[PDB]
Amino acid sequence: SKQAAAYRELSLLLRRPPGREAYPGDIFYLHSRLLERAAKLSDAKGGGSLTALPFVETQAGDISAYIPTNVISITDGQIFLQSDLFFSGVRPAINAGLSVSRVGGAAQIKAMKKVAGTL
Amino acid sequence: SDVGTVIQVGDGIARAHGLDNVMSGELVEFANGVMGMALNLEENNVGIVILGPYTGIKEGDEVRRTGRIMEVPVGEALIGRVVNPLGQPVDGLGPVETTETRPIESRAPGVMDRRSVHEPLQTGIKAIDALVPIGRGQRELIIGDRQTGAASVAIDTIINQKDQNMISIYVAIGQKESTVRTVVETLRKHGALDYTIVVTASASQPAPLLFLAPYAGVAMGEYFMYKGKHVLVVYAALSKQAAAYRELSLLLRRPPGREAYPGDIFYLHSRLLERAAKLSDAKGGGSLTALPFVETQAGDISAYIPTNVISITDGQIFLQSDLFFSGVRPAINAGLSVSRVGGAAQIKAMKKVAGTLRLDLAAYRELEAFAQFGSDLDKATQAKLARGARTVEVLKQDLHQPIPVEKQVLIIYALTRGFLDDIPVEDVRRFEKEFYLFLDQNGQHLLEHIRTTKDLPNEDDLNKAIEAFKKTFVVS
Amino acid sequence: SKQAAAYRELSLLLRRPPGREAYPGDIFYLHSRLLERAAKLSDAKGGGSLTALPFVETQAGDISAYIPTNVISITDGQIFLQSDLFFSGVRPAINAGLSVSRVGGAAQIKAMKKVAGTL
Amino acid sequence: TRGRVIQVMGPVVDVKFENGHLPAIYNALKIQHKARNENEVDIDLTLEVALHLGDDTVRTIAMASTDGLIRGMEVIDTGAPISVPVGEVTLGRVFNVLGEPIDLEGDIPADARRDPIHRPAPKFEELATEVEILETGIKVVDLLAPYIKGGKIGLFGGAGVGKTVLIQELIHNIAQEHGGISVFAGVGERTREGNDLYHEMKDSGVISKTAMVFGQMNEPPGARMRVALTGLTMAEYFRDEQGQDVLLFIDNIFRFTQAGSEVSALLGRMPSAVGYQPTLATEMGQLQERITSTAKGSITSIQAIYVPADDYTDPAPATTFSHLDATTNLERKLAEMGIYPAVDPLASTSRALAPEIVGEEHYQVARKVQQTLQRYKELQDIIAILGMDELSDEDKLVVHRARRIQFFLSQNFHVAEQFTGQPGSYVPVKETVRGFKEILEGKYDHLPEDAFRLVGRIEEVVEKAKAMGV
Amino acid sequence: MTRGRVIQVMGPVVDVKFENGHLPAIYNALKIQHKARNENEVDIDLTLEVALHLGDDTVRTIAMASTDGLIRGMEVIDTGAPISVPVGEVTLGRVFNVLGEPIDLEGDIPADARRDPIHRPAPKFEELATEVEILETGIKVVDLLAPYIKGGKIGLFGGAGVGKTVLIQELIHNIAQEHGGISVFAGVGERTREGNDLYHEMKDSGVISKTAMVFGQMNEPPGARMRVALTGLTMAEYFRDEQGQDVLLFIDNIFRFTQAGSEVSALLGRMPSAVGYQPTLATEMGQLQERITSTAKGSITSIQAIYVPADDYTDPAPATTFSHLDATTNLERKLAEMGIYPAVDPLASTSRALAPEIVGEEHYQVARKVQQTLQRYKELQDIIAILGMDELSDEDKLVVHRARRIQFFLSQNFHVAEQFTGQPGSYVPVKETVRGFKEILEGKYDHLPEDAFRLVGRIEEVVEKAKAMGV
Amino acid sequence: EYFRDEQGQDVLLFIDNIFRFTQAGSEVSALLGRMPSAVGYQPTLATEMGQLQERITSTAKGSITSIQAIYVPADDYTDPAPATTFSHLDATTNLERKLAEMGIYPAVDPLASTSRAL
Amino acid sequence: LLDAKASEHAARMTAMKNATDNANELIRTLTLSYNRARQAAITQEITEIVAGANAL
Ligand SMILES: Nc1ncnc2c1ncn2[C@@H]1O[C@H](COP(=O)(O)OP(=O)(O)OP(=O)(O)O)[C@@H](O)[C@H]1O
Ligand SMILES: Nc1ncnc2c1ncn2[C@@H]1O[C@H](COP(=O)(O)OP(=O)(O)O)[C@@H](O)[C@H]1O
Ligand SMILES: [Mg+2]
Ligand SMILES: [Mg+2]
Repeated sequence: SKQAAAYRELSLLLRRPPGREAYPGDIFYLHSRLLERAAKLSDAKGGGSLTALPFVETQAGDISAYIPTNVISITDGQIFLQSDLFFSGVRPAINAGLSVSRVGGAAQIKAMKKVAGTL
Repeated sequence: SDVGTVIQVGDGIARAHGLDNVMSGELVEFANGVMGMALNLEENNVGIVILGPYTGIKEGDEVRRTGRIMEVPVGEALIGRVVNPLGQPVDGLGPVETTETRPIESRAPGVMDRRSVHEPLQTGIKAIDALVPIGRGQRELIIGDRQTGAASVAIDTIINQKDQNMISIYVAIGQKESTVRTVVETLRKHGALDYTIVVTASASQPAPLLFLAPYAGVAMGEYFMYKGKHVLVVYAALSKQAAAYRELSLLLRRPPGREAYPGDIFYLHSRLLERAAKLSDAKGGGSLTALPFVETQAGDISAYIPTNVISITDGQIFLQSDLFFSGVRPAINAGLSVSRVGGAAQIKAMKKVAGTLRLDLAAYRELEAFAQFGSDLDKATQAKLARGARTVEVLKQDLHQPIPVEKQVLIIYALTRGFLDDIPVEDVRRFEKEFYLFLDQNGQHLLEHIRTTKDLPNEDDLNKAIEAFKKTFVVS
Repeated sequence: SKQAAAYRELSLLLRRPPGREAYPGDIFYLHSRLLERAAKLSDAKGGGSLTALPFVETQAGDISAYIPTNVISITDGQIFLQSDLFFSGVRPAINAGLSVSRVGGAAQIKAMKKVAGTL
Repeated sequence: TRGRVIQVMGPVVDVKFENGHLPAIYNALKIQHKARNENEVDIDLTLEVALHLGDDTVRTIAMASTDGLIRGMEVIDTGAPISVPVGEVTLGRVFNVLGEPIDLEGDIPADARRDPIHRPAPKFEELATEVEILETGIKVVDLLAPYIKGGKIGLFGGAGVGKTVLIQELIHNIAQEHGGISVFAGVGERTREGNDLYHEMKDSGVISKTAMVFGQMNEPPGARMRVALTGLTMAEYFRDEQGQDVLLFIDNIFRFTQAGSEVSALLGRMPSAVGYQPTLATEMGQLQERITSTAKGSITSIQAIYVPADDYTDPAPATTFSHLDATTNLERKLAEMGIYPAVDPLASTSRALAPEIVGEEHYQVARKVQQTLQRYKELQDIIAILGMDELSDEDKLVVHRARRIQFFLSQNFHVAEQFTGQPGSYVPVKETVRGFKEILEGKYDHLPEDAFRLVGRIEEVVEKAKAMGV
Repeated sequence: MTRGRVIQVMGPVVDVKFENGHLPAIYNALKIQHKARNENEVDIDLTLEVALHLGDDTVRTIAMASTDGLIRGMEVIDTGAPISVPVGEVTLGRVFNVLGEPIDLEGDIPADARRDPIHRPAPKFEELATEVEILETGIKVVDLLAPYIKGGKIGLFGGAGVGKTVLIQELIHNIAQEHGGISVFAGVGERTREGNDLYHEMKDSGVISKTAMVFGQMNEPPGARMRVALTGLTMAEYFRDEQGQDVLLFIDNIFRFTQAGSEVSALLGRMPSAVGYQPTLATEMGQLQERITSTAKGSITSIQAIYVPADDYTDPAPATTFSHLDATTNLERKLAEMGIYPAVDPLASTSRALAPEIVGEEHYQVARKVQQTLQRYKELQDIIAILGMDELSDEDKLVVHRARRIQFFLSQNFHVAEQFTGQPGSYVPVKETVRGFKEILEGKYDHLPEDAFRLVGRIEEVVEKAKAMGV
Repeated sequence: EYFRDEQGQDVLLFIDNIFRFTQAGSEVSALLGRMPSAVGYQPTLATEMGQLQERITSTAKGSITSIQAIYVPADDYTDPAPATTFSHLDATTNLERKLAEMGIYPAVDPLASTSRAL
Repeated sequence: LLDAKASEHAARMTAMKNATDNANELIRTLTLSYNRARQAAITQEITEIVAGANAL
């Protein structure tokens, strides 16, 4: 989110026409370029890996803002942390309802899979 | 000189160097055989709008003068065709065979060239003909909500003109071409195609043609209106023409305004719609009535272009999706819809029967809202509530089922003279169906009297017929 | 606000950059220059004074326009009159809760300062 | 001398003058051109000078369409602004922005007195400053928005709320009585409405004392900019030379500013707030300040003002407010409830109600009506959930009268028969003030609320309840 | 000579100057093939598409790949024709990119195979076919309220993370095995992971064998995302107009196409329109969507997922696409969070297309009764929020009682959602869908707990699920 | 900074209305003709705030700690000026007129500060 | 009857507590949406103004 603000500042100084929330039209591409470069390589390409954990700061828990929706539409899931939960004493405050891992379930170990369902 | 050379081409626009004697608003033709129109006469170049495919036009090509202000063919041969905004057929039946043209830009009739709207245009829809009547020479906006019947209203109106000596021009602006073909096959079946002439500007066409289409339709219509005929023009997605004009202006580098629309955006539709009129007797008495159509997203009336069009026309018909899903079909909102000629566009019988209906129904909606909270009610207010519920029921109708004005007046007479007060509300639709059958069988003198004199039949005979039917009727 | 409109018209006709509502960048400084000339002089300077009362007409209660916000930030207080109070029979119709004076107390005689607090 | 056309961009035209004799600003220019061949058209066009550029060049605003103009056409400087005839010769006729009669009754003679459209406004010493009430015969106004003789009246409202019907009712009720001249100016509104009004005036006979000027929606922005000034000049002549009392009706003076904003970008200005021209207040004050009464005569001006989206903070209405002595603000909620004329009873400041004149009898009734209607607004959100049970004892006494006061403020108009199925009514202020005092005293709490709708005198409410079967 | 040189480079946009009288047409492809003749340069293999004639022998063009390493003065070659791609039976089982080059690693396509230009006009008014027949999908809410038209256009609108891709994959699973004709998938602006994952699901399916593919994803520059859709459309058009086949066409996001257009309109020197989009937004949407139609020779059924930038449906791209679609389904984050999948908002549904013929007697009465009940519940929800159900009228309490049941029974268990949840999916016929909603509307199941209705198929599964729950 | 770097001591800096600082920056940006950012603020809002705030720190030879009074433009805490400022706070202190009336001075109720610092 | 009157006043007390809490939550979320709309409107207007000036 701070990178996006910096890029927007750069674009307004080059006088490019702003759009929604004064961000340039290229803001989606800014993050798509970056986040498309993490991958799981096939055995022909060596089998290496690169996994990314980008952070985005919302304003009042609003998930429907422009930048948060862009990044949600780029990544494979999100972990949503709630400020009230953090203040009540639950500091690892993961809102279980809104947070999801779209590809991670197949990568749990079987021992964890066998007990996570009831939890 | 009377030639020029293209210096820039792109996005359906071109600049030319030369053309010294070109007029503002003239026709020009490229070497390709494609046409254009001179909009801007800069000091040393000319801004041209391309009326066809521009991928064949290159910088350095020559451009020729034609000496003709922007024009369009007009004549009895356009009837039964499907035609492009330039008068070129697209239906595939051969050349149209016209013999004269009209300017697409022309002056609207003056204050003294007109007459007051005084004669009705029947849509066959009870709610419209009774609450928001439309007269010959009037302009009415139909603004709907995609899933509500707004689109079908005008096609039903055009088909209902089959015996009234109208000529029709359907103008499809920015529409999908398979929908224009679906409209043409619907009209064909109706032989309504045989009057309907049809102008098409599908969405794959360049912006200039979508900007020209309504002007071509109105210019083809006024040919008949100034000869003394009566014309009905329907404009489809008139906001797509506004989008096309915004595209053209931004590409010619005219600075934008509110949103990104030019400052001329009101004047565009003002020119377009002020040409509809009822001519005076000294002018031949012809007429031309316009029915623009707008589709709304989520029922938003506060859209810029729709508000401009509302401000230009003689009234609007509003159809809401909440009304549509609650069971009111057509979903016409009575408080929001008005006609600015109303009354003068109704036959005498309709004026006598339904002169207060719209105000009554709006007051009833207000009372119905207030009574839900209100923990008590008395006799007069309950009577008003019952009459309002019966009115709402009487105004319901099915799609594609037109009703003659003489039958409409008799049913509304029954409603407003208290003859339905004892019928249960859930029985009024079937009462009306059987009442129409009984009229067919037994009240031909009444129907003929209304039809030939435009006035109510004898009151006592009418009451007798109604009471005989009531005797024959069976309640659920 | 009408003086501000006149200046905005002049600065647009001279082609200067536009600001929040097409106002120029020095519209705040215009009214600061104006309103800071109202002062209470010290005795070595003569003891004279000059107090200013800018007046503004609202269109429903909205004070969120740019110029009203500027003047609100520059002044020492504001007196609020509301049509809801005016029609309910309370005239002069001042909204004592929303109104404020920051000199208050120091600008009252002893007799008033004695009895106004309980009121 | 002679100039030439250089650029054509819709309504704006650039003309170059050769020998250093540039036309002054606001001068009229003529382009008269007979076709040289079959590849041209004949032109007879008028332009108004707006700006001076460098290199001996001028920007002008066309008063008609610009189709057909060619670069190089000759332009004649007439030496003065647009000038229009004044005097008796204007009475009973219909004109356009240029002073040309558009009725079919002939043409004005060439030698007749002809006055210019642009003029400075009257000075501080010569202004009239006294308030006499004007009776309209309309209950809500005469109670809650009294008009001033010789003042300025504004009728605000968004689209389709009843401004034109109300203007026509005001003409119907006041013009025949008036012992002076009437002037009407149609500015950017419907030619159908203009034709209707002209024929109604003709049938009545009032047209023999009336001058009408029309520039309607179908005109280019220059005409819509200058038609109001044409009408104003015709009215100023009668105020000044004849010392007459004048009624000036202007339909939608908003179109004047809208046309200015249409041309502004082509003239080359930077946009102001909400896309208007930077000179909106200046241009509006130029016109508004000339419409005023002096020691030599009076102009009673009634203007209809369009509010673009019922948004009263829009700059055009917001600037118009500072020029009006009284206002009426029309409400869409009432229009949708079927309460016509639909005047919002608060917003009017009742300003003429300015306590003295009304002050003893009428002011107490007017303020008690407004207090009752203010309380009912606050109640309406409470009313729904909690309120209809809890309010039912204390506050239902307020609601029961507020419903009836609000239905009785509506009326049936003479010119609204095609909408109401009824003939109209004319209510004198005494009867209005009497009736509202009765309703507030509770003399009519028993009659059904629907009887109060669309009537005149309170006796008519009693009769309607009788007919309903009370 | 028919060669030019680079004059300017500004991101995706390049300016090329040619000799007099040899300017290329407006959609011509251009080639830059540069060998790094010195260690302070790099070699280049880039293709451009012409966009504007700038004046003074100069052309402005859009690059199909990254322009990094271009130098003012490189030599540019005109191919004389628009971008042309292989067509025919040779494309079946293959994966391609925007230029028509295979990317599946099964070898090249012969140099002499037929290839068709990417740009062409739409079919004529006299060639179009206008007949409506329903396309059964097995999804209750669709087949009841939003039924798809064989040969028409379908639009799946939704915000971020709401279910567009899962819904499209359930449609691919329910339709594409049975379809018998040819099929084309076009991935525009979506995840490259999802293109890999889809290729292997298809491969195993031997549905790869007919159906396979073109891709240009979120990693690509704007030029490729502006044209992959046209490439896929060209390959579909060949099968429609040369073999008479009925063709399925899937587009995983068509909003990214207009987004790519607006990312270059600025650098092309065009004034911004509302919300910053290009001024030609509607024209470019229309020229593309008009070529996806059914003629007499064959038919194209197109299913298009449409992103709404924020959860905002008035955004210009979705709002302009609304005019081209024969059915629409709008997905809502509110339902997706209440736990209702597919999460379709039932009202919008192009409930126009549904109504008249097919449904019009039997199914129309059930579909309208469902929409009327959900409309009245939606009216009450405002007061239900403050005071609950304790202040409703006893007949307005029944509306809530049955609307909850109807709203839960509209949700379903998908085959493709098994990999999230061990529950296997269900296919439900239209007759059973109409049957079940009719009984619920009559009150046959008013006693069951509302939880029995969630994520089931036929109405019998509700009974069995409540019995399992212990009622 | 002179006293932090030369005398090697802990200093206190008070800034009455950081909002007025950001507002002046916006006015200057309009004067210089830059394109406005969201809600009308200058495109360099975050950079300017960061350049000011990043010079207040503790070094090996002293520190600066700053008490800053912050005006929320419309009682909207998501507005860009309050958001960019709150991005740098380590602590907070709120004063209550209720306690000032109860006679409890200092009149403090400073809750957010508990979570980070303490 | 004494039992019934006690129960009625407790029931009304709990209902009006819950109603007040729900209304307060609604107020909070409505203020959030209002502020979002206000910010978006300001941005749209300023962008239109500057774009017109730039095109000029
Ligand atoms: N019908 C369903 N049943 C179960 N889970 C579902 C269903 N639909 C969606 N989900 C879940 O919610 C998420 C929706 O993701 P999906 O890819 O369908 O969304 P999308 O709209 O295509 O998003 P994006 O724009 O980010 O590509 C997935 O993580 C999936 O686990
Ligand atoms: N006094 C009235 N009585 C009945 N109907 C009215 C009245 N005033 C307005 N209306 C209705 O409102 C419509 C629009 O009024 P109009 O005069 O066009 O207002 P505006 O000029 O503000 O658009 C009229 O056509 C009429 O149907
Ligand atoms: Mg009007
Ligand atoms: Mg997706």
